Amino acid sequence: SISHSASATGNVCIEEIDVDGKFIRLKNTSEQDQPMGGWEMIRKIGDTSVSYKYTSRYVLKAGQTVTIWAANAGVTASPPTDLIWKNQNSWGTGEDVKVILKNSQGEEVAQRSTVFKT
Amino acid sequence: SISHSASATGNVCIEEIDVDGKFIRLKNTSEQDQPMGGWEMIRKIGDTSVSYKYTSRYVLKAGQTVTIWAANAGVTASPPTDLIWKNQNSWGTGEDVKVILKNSQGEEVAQRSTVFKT
Repeated sequence: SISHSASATGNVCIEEIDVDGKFIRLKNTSEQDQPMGGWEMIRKIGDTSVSYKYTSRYVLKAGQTVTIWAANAGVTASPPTDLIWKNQNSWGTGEDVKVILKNSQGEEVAQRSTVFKT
Repeated sequence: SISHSASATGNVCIEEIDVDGKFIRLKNTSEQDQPMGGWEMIRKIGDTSVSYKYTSRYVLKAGQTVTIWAANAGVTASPPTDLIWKNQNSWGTGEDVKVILKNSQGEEVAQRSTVFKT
C-alpha cells in the first residue's frame, strides 16, 4: 500500500511527511551549518500546493532537525527546533502528498513523497 | 556533491548510510511492528555486495530504529537498539554505496544511495 520516495542534492534532506498530516520534518545530514534564509517548502496534495517560506535569518545547524507543525497541530513553536506553519491546518491523511524544498535561487535541493496505492 | 536516494514499499525504511563507514540505520515508520526474520541488507559498494542476514525472531517495533554497527566501530551490541555485523569492518569514505533491504520472500522493500561526485 504505502510507498515512499526521497531525494537530495546537498546537506538538508526532508525526513518525514506525517501520515496523520500534522508536521513535516527536515534534517541537516552534513556537519556544516546550512543557512536556510529565503528557502521555500511546497507541499502538493492533488491540486493544491501550499508554500512555506523560511525566515531570512534561519540556520539549520549541523545534525539537527526542524519540524514545521500546522496551526491545529497542538504543538507550540520553540524555534529553531520546532516551527509552526502560519494559517495552515492539518493537510489530512489518505491522499498522496509530495513536498518539494527550494533554495533561494529556486532550484530543488530535496524532495520526499508518500504515494498511496491499494 | 553528495546525493541521496530512498524508496520503500512497506513500513521499514533505511534512514542513513554512514559517510564515515560504520553503520546502516533503518526505521519502522508505521505503527505496525514488522517481523524482520530472514531479511537481508545487500550493501553494494562498487562490485562487491556484502549482505547481513537477520535473526529468526527480530522485530522492529513502531517508530523504532535499528543500527547495524560494524565490528571496527567500537560499539558493543545492545539489542534491540543496536546490532553488529560479523567481520565486515568499515566501508570507507568517498565510496558510492547502495544498501538494499530484502524481505524473506526475496523481494525488495527498501533502497538507499549515497552517490559521491567531486
